[PDB]
Amino acid sequence: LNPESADLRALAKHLYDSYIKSFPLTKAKARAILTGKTTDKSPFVIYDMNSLMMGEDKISKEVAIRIFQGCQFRSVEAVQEITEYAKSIPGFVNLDLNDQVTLLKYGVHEIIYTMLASLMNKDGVLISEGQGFMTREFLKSLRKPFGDFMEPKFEFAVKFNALELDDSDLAIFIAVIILSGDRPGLLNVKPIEDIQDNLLQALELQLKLNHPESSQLFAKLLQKMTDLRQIVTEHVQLLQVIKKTETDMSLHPLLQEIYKDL
Ligand SMILES: CC(C)(c1cc(Br)c(O)c(Br)c1)c1cc(Br)c(OS(=O)(=O)O)c(Br)c1
Repeated sequence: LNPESADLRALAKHLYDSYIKSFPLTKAKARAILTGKTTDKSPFVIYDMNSLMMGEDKISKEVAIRIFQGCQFRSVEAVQEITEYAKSIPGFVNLDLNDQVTLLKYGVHEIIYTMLASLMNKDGVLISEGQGFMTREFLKSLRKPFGDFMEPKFEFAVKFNALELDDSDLAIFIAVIILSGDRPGLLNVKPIEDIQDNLLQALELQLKLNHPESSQLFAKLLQKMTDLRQIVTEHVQLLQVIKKTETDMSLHPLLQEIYKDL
């Protein structure tokens, strides 16, 4: 209702727009699939080995390793999407190239897991663009090293999902994440911090208007960044372990570039 906020709202609408355009599977779609809505169709459920083998009919000499390779390839694609989304954050392409690379390097994983929560409930996670649903227990039942990779994400998702954020909230939130001045090796932090200040102002107003009855959701939302960091650290530690165990296992280069010095 005033010039300043009017501009923030425009920023919010801009980001939501690019968000829809960049990410095929939104939380709205995911939620309609997971809760039995007639706007979307129900997923084939993978809860053990037979259903796994059956799912390939409906949707590396070891299922645990090919499930892992599946997630890594889906991550590579995710990076591509986030990158596409980042270019649309006003000011981002105008930054030093080196810093754009740096912002993406430390930003993608925190964003992947933020958005992964949209495809999860306490029982499992959507796969193959919402055509599949792989249960938590089946993932946990995977052999030593791989049985542990998905659990920390489920823990995060259940608490994050309690915030009850929709896509328009998330659009701004993942932009705040990308534009973090504290990232290691940033040449010029000042222009980055000015953009973030703007996003944070937009997120704050968005949360007020969207969740008026929700006290300190802004503060609560920002505190989730601690859990995100911890997820990423554990993940790369787990990967360090995999590389010694499976020397025949290959990590995508784009992913390996992102992992080193993390
Ligand atoms: C949710 C899951 C299992 C998934 C989702 C869709 Br959709 C699929 O099509 C498939 Br196959 C698998 C997944 C797991 C991880 Br671990 C991951 O990134 S990672 O954590 O950086 O490796 C990402 Br991205 C996605």
